[PDB]
Amino acid sequence: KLTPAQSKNPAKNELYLVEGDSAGGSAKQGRDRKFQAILPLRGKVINTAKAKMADILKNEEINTMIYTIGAGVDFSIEANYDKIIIMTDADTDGAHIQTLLLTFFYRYMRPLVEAGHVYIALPPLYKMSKKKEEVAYAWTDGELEELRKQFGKGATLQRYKGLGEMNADQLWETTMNPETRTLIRVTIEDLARAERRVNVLMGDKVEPRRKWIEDNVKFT
Amino acid sequence: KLTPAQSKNPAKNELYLVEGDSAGGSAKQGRDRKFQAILPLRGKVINTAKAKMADILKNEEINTMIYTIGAGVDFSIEANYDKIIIMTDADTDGAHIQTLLLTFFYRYMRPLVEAGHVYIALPPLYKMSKEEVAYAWTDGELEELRKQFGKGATLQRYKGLGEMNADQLWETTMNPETRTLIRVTIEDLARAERRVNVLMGDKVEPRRKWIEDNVKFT
Amino acid sequence: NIQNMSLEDIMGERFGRYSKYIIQDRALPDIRDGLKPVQRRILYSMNKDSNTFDKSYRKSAKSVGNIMGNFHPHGDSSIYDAMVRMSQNWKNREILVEMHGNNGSMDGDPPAAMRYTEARLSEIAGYLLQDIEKKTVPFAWNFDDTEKEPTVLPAAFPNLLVNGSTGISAGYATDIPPHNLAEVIDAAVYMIDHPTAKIDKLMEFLPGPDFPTGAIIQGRDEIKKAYETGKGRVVVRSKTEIEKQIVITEIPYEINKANLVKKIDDVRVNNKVAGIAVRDESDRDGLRIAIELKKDANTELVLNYLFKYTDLQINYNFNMVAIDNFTPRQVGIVPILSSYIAHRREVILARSRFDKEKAEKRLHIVEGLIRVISILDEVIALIRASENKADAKENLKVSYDFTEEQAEAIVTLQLYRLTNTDVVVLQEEEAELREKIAMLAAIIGDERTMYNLMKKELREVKKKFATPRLSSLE
Amino acid sequence: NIQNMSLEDIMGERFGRYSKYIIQDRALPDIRDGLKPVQRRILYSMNKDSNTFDKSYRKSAKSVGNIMGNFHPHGDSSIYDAMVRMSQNWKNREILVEMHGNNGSMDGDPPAAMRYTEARLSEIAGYLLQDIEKKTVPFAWNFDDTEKEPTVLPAAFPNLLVNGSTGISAGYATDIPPHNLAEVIDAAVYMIDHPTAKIDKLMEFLPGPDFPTGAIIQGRDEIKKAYETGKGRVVVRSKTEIEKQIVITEIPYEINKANLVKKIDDVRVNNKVAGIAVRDESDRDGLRIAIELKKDANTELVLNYLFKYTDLQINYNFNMVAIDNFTPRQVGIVPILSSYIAHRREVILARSRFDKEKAEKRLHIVEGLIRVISILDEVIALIRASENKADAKENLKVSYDFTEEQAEAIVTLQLYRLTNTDVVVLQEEEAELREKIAMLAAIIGDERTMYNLMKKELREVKKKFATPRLSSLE
DNA sequence: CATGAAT
DNA sequence: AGTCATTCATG
DNA sequence: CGTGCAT
DNA sequence: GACTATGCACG
Ligand SMILES: [Mg+2]
Ligand SMILES: [Mg+2]
Repeated sequence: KLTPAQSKNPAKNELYLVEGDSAGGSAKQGRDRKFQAILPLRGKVINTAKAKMADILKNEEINTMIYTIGAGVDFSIEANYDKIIIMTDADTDGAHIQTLLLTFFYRYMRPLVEAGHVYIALPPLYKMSKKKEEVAYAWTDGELEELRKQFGKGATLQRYKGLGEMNADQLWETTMNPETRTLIRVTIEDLARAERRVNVLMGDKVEPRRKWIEDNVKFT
Repeated sequence: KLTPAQSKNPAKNELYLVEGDSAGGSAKQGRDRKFQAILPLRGKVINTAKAKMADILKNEEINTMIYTIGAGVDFSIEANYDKIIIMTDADTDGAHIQTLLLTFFYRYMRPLVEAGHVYIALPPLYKMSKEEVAYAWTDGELEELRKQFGKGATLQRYKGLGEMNADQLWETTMNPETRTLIRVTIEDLARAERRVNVLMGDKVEPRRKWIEDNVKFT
Repeated sequence: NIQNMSLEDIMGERFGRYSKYIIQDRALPDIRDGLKPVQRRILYSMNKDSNTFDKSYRKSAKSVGNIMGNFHPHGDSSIYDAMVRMSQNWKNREILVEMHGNNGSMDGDPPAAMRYTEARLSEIAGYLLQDIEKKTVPFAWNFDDTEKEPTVLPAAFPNLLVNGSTGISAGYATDIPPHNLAEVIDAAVYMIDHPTAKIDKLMEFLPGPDFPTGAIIQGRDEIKKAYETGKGRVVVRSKTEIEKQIVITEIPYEINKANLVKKIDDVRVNNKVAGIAVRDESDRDGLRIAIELKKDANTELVLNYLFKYTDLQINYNFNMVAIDNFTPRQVGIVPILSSYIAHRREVILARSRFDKEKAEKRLHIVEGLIRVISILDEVIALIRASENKADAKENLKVSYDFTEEQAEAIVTLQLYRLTNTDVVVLQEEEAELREKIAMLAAIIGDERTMYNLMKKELREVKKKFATPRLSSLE
Repeated sequence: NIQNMSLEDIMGERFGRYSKYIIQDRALPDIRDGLKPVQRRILYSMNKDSNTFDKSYRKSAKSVGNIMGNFHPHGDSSIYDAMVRMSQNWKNREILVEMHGNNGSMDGDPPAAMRYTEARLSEIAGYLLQDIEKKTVPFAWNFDDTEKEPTVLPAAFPNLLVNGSTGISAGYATDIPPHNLAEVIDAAVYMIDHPTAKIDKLMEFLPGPDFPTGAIIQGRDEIKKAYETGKGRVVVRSKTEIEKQIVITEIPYEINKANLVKKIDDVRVNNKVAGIAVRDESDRDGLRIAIELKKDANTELVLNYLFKYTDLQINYNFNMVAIDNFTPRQVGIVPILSSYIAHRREVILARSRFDKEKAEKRLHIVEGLIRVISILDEVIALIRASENKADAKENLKVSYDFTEEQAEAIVTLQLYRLTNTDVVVLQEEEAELREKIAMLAAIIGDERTMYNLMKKELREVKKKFATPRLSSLE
């Protein structure tokens, strides 16, 4: 079950894909219900590049997506939103889900991705604060150090270990309101490269993935 | 799903009804698997005297009971155990479940109850230690235990059965040699009916009065 | 071994135990601090762990664990769910817990899992706890005998009426509508002076419920019935405006905005009434439900229908039942107010008694140092000529007949304390103490001096926390 | 505002982040203390909250809440489940947590919900933490910057080999069989002396795994392969006796007694083999599975079949992968042992450095009081002639050129301390300190004196915690 | 199909 | 007082 | 049906 | 990362 926007207008209406019900609340609350829909997933999504067809289409979370979006898996297009936005918790488990959601779109809904309709939303991880209040936001470790230097002594630091942990006004002001938000727009600039890459990381083979890690993961 | 005894011998084999899976573990572990079976329920049981027939027989927990016991709801008898033993956590929520389980047996499986096959098992609530170790079953017992142990004693409260160990559950409340059981019999029928229907009934108005008049809120 | 028991008797005990525990210990609020146990234990625990409005928030789950571990032997969900209710402004008039993150809403969306959220006690909550630490209130042991737990809170304000409460036990249920902190305290103070107060006059002060969700309340007559008897039925109507379209900006307490909206549109689709033509446009900071109409603006008929056929207008029922004297009473305003007052009396007296002892102790000690500052030379000389700390003490007691505590105090004095030899300063505190003691001794045995202090503190609390009415009366 | 990114690059970063975090921070054990993060955080937290073997147990859920709140930003279940594993004797050789109540079993029954159980740290666990408080180890901030958390533990014993570990991450998985604490430490000490040690000799000490579940291990050849390379396959056979009937009293590590039994009886019913004729009679204190046979006692064929066709005999696989230098290595015994040793070296040196500073400080202070006891009269006289505590201090520094800390120490001295004017006693401690400092300074810059101390402590740990072998070698 | 940390 | 989906590597 | 503490 | 069943009073 989804929380849809008032107007049904596939020209300017966004679908916000979220990591769970708890985050879903935060989303539904801080949000412009005129053209913003919200669809919860139950945690980590099926690796669509490691399972078969039946296993996939049989899984609730993928199926619900397919339905609420329209087009279908073949695909076809214009339904149903001119933005499908992946908004996951700010940590690393969020980054995994992004990885999984993208491969699903890339594998099946390809035209969607090639079109330029898949977005990644970039919500804060850390908020640091020092009637007079000074407040900054960080998105990863490095940013934190610089923020800490700025605020020097006294500052309290808060870490949103999950989206349901920040308030409505916050989620809006930072990461949903188009005026002050910023989004990532995912495009594919080869096809061959994408296929190559996705199949290693997301693949089924391991042996190559491992190498890709050793050679490229900088464990400093 | 149940944890049954090795031998299938309706002459000396006991069925231990328990409040949940966590307690179920403790039971299964400390136990003589020769003639002791263990059957978990999912918490508070349906008030069989407040719901209809379909509502009842449709509820998993009652149905599982009926099956593993044999006889059936009519009833008939000798299946399947010469003891059905209600073993609930030691606190008051346990006492509620006892109340509920008894009405179910009383209402449907009546012959069972009239026969003298329904038991209540009386597992400890408090254990006090100074090694010198005593057990209490309710508040009052605690005060006397505290006086005995005087200074130094630590007191532990089993807020649920899965909180005591195997050896303990056995030595205290399951091993027939050193255990003690309550044997539930009905000594009127009319009185039982009268009482059950007020407490467990559907009417409230009488229940309330029964409380005011008899519940000593000291 | 086997004990043979009947069915009647066994069913008897086993029911009586539970029915009782449920009534006192679970469902029903104390008439004194208007709290259920879980509430109280949350409040006490959080506060003891100094998790307070003025300091940073703290991971709800840590809070929950501690409550469970120390005070409250039950489910985490039961606890945290309860903790969350206390953070809900559409539910409570004056919130006792501030939670940061998603704690549900009016649309009814479920609160974020506990591992996600963070919480602290609110400001007014501190007032519920004020004086707790000065032996103001009866304690009991926790389930383990490891630590001691309050059996009721001090209660700077009449929380029972303020935040209402509900309400399901064996044999008894409770519903108590929220009230306007300001107006309540007015009632309290008036009664403090004129105890034999009749409901009619009290009503001039407490004129009926104040729902945090605003709304319109009509039923003066039955409200009195409720305030006298304890049971009553009242009518509550959402607040309506017409735009040139029906605009809804307040709805009936304990009602579900989300479903309320569906149920209305269901009226349109079923075309159960004429001009049905329904949208919810509500955002963080304001409630707005728009019912925009068609041609035949039978609007009055449409609105009047909606009131009847949907939950835009409902009735709220009074079942005011609290625990007084360890037992269930169904009580009116007069018993609640009175019993609260009498509580505050015990609190104030007990507090002062504790304060007085403390005063008298330091006073005896100060009286002591003042003597010493005159003999300092010979005193130190003695201490040096002494063998052990203990011997040191025993020698002063023998020679200068100082007391026991006086001795420890002189002896444990650090050294730089000698840097301050000045009977003037000590004498200043000595005055201070003597004046406090004499003030206190008054309150203790001065019954009206006691009641006045009550009235003051109460007024001070009204000034701090008072807020305009949200609900209107017709 | 919009940033435009490709699919390749985005997928790149996002994977790299996760793959990394999983490897270091979640799944794989540190090669130094052989712990995964959750383990470490549980241990540290419990211990900091002094929840220790010698004192009463504590409501698991309280423990879990604190871990979550302070150190570990994740699910309670993930945490508690992990905590529970650490309480499982059939899983770990040397348990690091003692849990009272139901924590599962060999039959595989699920552990009691956390609200039910109680837990403390075991005795040997303290040894993992020993010296933690004397700056022996690198700390980091917790996720909130509110409190500091160890990045590895001190590690009195080589936990990695002892309790093994597994083992699933991105790109890497790990399986490390438990080992005999005694035998391991032997290996360690030998290497400490002969670093250039070859596996063959080390094997004389650590001759292969020791499963807590007992059992028979056959595969000398492949065990070496494992100890050298890091990967190997070994055979493990349940331990059998014939009664006049087949009796089973030990089964293969990581195997499920319950299902194991069903799978056997399934053999009988399917009559997949001849004399199949199967009962489990196991109680609190002993494992017993009885396979009682029919007529044609083809027992040897039946047993030999059971080994092949069921999990009475399985193989255990070695995939020894730990985190060294912040990175995944697949390592043999030599790297593990060595890296552990080198760790203990840093620990010992860091410890001593901390101990030395502390010694030197009090020493400087004692040196100080010794001087004062000679000038006591004039010193006190000064203090009295002083205005403020601070002025008091500043005057001694000016006049008797005492130092800063020396001053605070003299000044804050309580009074009964003057009861003990005796340069002999202070001189006694002064000797004590000087001797400790000089001892320490040795270890710090004496490399062999350092290694010897390692060897001693290690031997002391072996003596305390050593236990007979449970698993046998064929 | 577990296994053991996670969403 | 319980339960279910999903990732990840390996046999 | 839902409400708030509980199993 | 979520879900389901029960008691209890009352309209
Ligand atoms: Mg997350
Ligand atoms: Mg219970």
